[PDB]
Amino acid sequence: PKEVIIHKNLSDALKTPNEVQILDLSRNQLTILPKEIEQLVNLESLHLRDNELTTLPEEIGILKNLKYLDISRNQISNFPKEIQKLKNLEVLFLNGNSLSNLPEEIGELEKLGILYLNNNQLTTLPKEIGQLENLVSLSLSSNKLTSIPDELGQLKKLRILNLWDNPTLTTPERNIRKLFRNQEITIEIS
Ligand SMILES: [Cl-]
Ligand SMILES: [Zn+2]
Ligand SMILES: [Zn+2]
Ligand SMILES: [Zn+2]
Ligand SMILES: [Zn+2]
Ligand SMILES: [Zn+2]
Ligand SMILES: [Zn+2]
Repeated sequence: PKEVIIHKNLSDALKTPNEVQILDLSRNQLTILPKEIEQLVNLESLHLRDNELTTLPEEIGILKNLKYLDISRNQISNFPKEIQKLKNLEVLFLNGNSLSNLPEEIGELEKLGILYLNNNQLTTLPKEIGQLENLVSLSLSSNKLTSIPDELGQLKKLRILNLWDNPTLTTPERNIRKLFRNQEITIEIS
């Protein structure tokens, strides 16, 4: 049973916490996500787009059923290690944030299939990015990339790698393509 009338208010969601499948707090001028989010144990989708967040509380790791997390258009610069507990996460929108580095824990999102990192200030990816075995689409457009780790070549299900608008990346196109020599993939390099 899917939720079609989604929840848009945290206080109301907390009145019947086991009931809530989708919570949308986008454009709520949040500077912090309240710790009480951990009460929504059955949450599957959390939208926090266009807030003023700089991180997530460590309580996020209690949301083990989460499949979709939209934190786009915030000022996110770091994550708690507890993000590694989001083992059911399939889609992560991190576009439009303040990321200059991704933590090693990003590589622990075992079921992640789609990762959007457009419009951040990343200079590289951690070696642990190669642990995302189910990743199909990785978008890194408009970042500050200077290198791509060889471990990216471990992503055998990757079908789209988008590197548009990274003029700082001096890495030759042939070297990038060589990481995925045999594999079915389209690589977008400006
Ligand atoms: Cl949203
Ligand atoms: Zn309700
Ligand atoms: Zn959203
Ligand atoms: Zn922690
Ligand atoms: Zn699924
Ligand atoms: Zn095909
Ligand atoms: Zn193209």
